Amino acid sequence: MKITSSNFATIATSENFAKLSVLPKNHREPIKGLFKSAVEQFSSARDFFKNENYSKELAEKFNKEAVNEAVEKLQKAIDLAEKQGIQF
Amino acid sequence: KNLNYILGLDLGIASVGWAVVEIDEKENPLRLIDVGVRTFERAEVPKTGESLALSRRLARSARRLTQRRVARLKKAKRLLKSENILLSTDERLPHQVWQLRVEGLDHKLERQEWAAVLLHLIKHRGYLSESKSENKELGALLSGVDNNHKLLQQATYRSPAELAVKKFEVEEGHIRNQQGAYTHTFSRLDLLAEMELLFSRQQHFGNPFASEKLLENLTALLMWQKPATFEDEYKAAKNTYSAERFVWITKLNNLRIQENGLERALNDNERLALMEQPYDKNRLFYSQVRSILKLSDEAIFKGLRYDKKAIETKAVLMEMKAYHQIRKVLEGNAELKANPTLLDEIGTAFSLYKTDEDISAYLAGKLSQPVLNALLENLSFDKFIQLSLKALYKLLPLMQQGLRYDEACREIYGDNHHFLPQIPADEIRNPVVLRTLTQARKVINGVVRLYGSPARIHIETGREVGKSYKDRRELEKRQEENRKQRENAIKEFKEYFPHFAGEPKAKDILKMRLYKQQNAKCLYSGKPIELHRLLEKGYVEVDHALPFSRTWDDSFNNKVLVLANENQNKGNLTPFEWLDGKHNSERWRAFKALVETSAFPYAKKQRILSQKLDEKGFIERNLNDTRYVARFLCNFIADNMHLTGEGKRKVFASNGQITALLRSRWGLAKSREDNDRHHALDAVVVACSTVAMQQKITRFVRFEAGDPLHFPTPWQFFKQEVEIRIFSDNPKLELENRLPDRPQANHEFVQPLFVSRMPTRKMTGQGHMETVKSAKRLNEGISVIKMPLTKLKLKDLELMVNREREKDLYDTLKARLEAFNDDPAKAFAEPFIKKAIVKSVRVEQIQKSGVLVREGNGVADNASMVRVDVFTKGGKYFLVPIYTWQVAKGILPNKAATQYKDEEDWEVMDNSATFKFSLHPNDLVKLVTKKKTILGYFNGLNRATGNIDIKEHDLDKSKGKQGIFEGVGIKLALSFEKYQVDELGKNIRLCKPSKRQPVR
RNA sequence: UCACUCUUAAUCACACGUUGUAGCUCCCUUUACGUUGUUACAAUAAGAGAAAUUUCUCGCAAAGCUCUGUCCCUUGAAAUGUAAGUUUCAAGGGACAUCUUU
Repeated sequence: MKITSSNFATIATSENFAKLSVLPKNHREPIKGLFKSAVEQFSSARDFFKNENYSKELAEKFNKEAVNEAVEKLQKAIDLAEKQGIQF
Repeated sequence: KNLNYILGLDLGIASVGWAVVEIDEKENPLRLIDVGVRTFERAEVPKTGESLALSRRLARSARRLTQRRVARLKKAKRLLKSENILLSTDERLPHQVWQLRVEGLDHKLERQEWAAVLLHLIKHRGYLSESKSENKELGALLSGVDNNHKLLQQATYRSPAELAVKKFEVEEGHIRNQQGAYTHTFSRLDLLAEMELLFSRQQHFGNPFASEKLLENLTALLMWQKPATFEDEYKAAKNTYSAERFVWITKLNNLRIQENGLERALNDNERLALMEQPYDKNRLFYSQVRSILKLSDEAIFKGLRYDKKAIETKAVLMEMKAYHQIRKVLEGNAELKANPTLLDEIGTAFSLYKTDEDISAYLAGKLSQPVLNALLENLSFDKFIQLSLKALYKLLPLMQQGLRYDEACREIYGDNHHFLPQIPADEIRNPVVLRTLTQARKVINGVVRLYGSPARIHIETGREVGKSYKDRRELEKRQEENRKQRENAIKEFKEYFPHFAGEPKAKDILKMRLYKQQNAKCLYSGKPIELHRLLEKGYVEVDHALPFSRTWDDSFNNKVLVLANENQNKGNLTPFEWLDGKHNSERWRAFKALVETSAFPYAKKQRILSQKLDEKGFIERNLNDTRYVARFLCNFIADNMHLTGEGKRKVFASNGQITALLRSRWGLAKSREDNDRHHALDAVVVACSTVAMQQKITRFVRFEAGDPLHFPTPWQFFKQEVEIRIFSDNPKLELENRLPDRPQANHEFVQPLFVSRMPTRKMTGQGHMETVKSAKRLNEGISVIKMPLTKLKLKDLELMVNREREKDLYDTLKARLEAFNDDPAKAFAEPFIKKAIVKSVRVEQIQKSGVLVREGNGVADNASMVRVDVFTKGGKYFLVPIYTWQVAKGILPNKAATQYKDEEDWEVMDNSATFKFSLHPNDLVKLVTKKKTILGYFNGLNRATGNIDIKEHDLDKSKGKQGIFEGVGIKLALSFEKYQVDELGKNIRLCKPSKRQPVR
């Protein structure tokens, strides 16, 4: 699979997160850690604009990295879980 | 077959006593079946009383903060390297950055110096966070930052670096903050302005590496902070019109008004007014709902805090977060008049997508460009609901008419008890109460597994359960107050009756107290009472003013000292009824004047002059524990567990006062030793509080007041049976010998009571001691740390590493402590000037057992062992310690604690040695030696002596050092074996492990 | 009298403290180590997992028994065998974790 800003909210869902339980502890922990971290970073990607200490141009710069960083993590999460054969 | 028994429990912050008492088919106990005690470590810090997870939380915060600092330093280094400022990641950049930053002003710096100051700005960036809200720590930091900001706005300090090199390092001698100081902390905005000023000045001064994009990226780094029944259709966003409307509907239909038991839902006419407040007001509070509706003072909402306005004025029902956020962003920069079907799309656009382009493409059609600007610049939506979009548009029009969730769901879509479930931790904030109830649940499950379903569960909650740390500490304070008061009262009694025969009974002290408080006169008659005649039997008695049969009140407020002359005429009425107060007779008025002129407290005065019986309420208040934990436990046990009892009070939580009364009149009041067994006592008595027993007690009180020779007991010889079954070492022998006339007490279930202690087998813990020493002296086994003068006492003085280098230092510091009587602060509170200023000088300490930390350049003391491996070598016992740092490193030690020698060469647990077993803290061991045998819980290992401490199962004062056998050596012992115990104290038997397990 | 000791802060962050290597500087021991004060940089639990010198998340708590492991117990089935008693598998109930959650 490939993740962009268009499908990130669609793939980072509770059903996919729940179906990571069958994984063994060896690989389950890093995959969930990457996936949960990606969700948290992306869910607050626009939070920068709501602070008086951040300029709009700076907030634009922060928002682009926040989405780019979070998309990268879930791509790693799917890639490693698909390596273990997940019915994503 | 399964028995018919009542289970009594006694709960306290660190213990759970339990009794199993057989009952007949009536509510009448027959004989004691079983009894036991389970202890556990109080679920809070042993001394400070903070949460046990608070240290872990602070450690997580520190680790994360350091990790973020390292990450942003890495990113700054890489960015400088890519922009060619940094030749490579590691160059020895200059160390005078502060003087370089000011030199960077009004001069140009080379590439190395410029990189150094840039990385220094990134590393030390300052505070961001109106003002003056909560804390003194904040207060100090903010005061320092504000003073520095005030100072910076002068011509002499163009930037914080100039302020540091001008104001800081001429009056204090140092740039950085020293000790607990915040006077040198700077604002993030001030340092950002400094960086912008440096870029602007260096640009004009010929610096090539001062790009606009470089400035922007460095601002980004120095300013960044991490922010804090349906079909296939996906769930809806939380910050949408439909979802917020849904939640408001649920809250509006979940409203109940309680007016002295008249708990009712809103009138349907009243609900229309509340329908749309949140659209008009951003955060309607409980003040708004009470003011708009037709309510009054004696009316409050469920979930009450508790009239007091702040409880209700500052409590929000539903916050239209999305609605008013969009309102403010659209008004500050179309109008707020919007159609729901567009608000939902806006919310979904900002919840599913966070980039400008995606949300612009998703909402290109139904949104104008200025609205796009207003929403894009200042909006952020986060979470989602657990209900699909299509479901909401149908469910909302139904619940707006006064429906419920499941009822509307059924209209749209029509289509474990035997044991106690786990404690609902969301209903219990207290970790201590949570652990107490968890252990109670474990005890109940064990008892049910051993005997079956109980007919009833009776509960005795300790006074200190369900309280904060400070509340229990003040309870301890006033407990000692009462202790000194009672011993002083005994002394005063001995003064007033010198010819007494020793220790007074409990009745006599209260007789003297009442004699004092009623001013040597009886209340009812008014006759004068003589102090010298006070102690003969029959002269006076302590009488319940309000009868006990009618009130069940054993409190001090119900006792009056009364001559036996007049109680022969009264019976069991109240003083109003007895003295004909309804007609306002001379008797009642004289008695009322007499009681009101006494030294009684007001509550006692009004309880004596009651005029009202209120039997049902008073008795129910006096007999049952009304606290939160008691009510919750009754509800939880009744609803979630199976009890074979007839009625609706299958669970009984008795008031502690009635339990004390029963324990006193049943003969076993002060039958409690200093061991942990005494808890069981209370369980037994609370297990015997069946309604038939209380009726028997009421009838006996009716006898002794106005109408069995002695106070009822559950059966004959109850006191001694309970005492033997709880405290005897071999209760069978004592029961058969000292109590021959009661063969029923000795049965198949009679076993010696063994107290079961909670296991502690966790392998995770604190890695080492926080104090970090330097590791280059371990080859001789000594600890070199910086020793502050203000902390250095006389002993630390001689253990210095400089008495061999500066005898003048040693001698002068010695006499300084002499002149202050061994007080370090008093001597060196004045700047100590060496023959330079001395604030802390390195010292030496004992260090021969340490963990290597700080990339191998530091050492620390071991914190706590998590396992002890017992081996047999050469026919003798050896003990290998296993700490947490060994577990984390995954190493399996082979060195056993040997005495007079250090771990450099201990006894090696080689192939010649045989692994016996492993021990975790608070594990049961049996040790037989040439002298005696001890069966006790393992309580640590001494690394130096190689000896162990084991805990007596009940902590008797008569055994060991206050209950623990300290310093027991096992090298030459006969047998040292590990055992196992159930939660009920049963099944003490040998356990033989097969293989030595790894640490990970 | 067979009665009694019952008149909230979180999450973001800041700044220290300590250890080590450098630049200054104070003292100072012997036939090069110490080492005061000050600045910089690295580290700031011991560490573990996964994927590429580098990236994530976890890393001192509580509770839980669904998975895994340790131990205790009950029940049944096989091979036995100097006829005593062993060895093995099956499944039921618990206690705890190096297991599972939050």
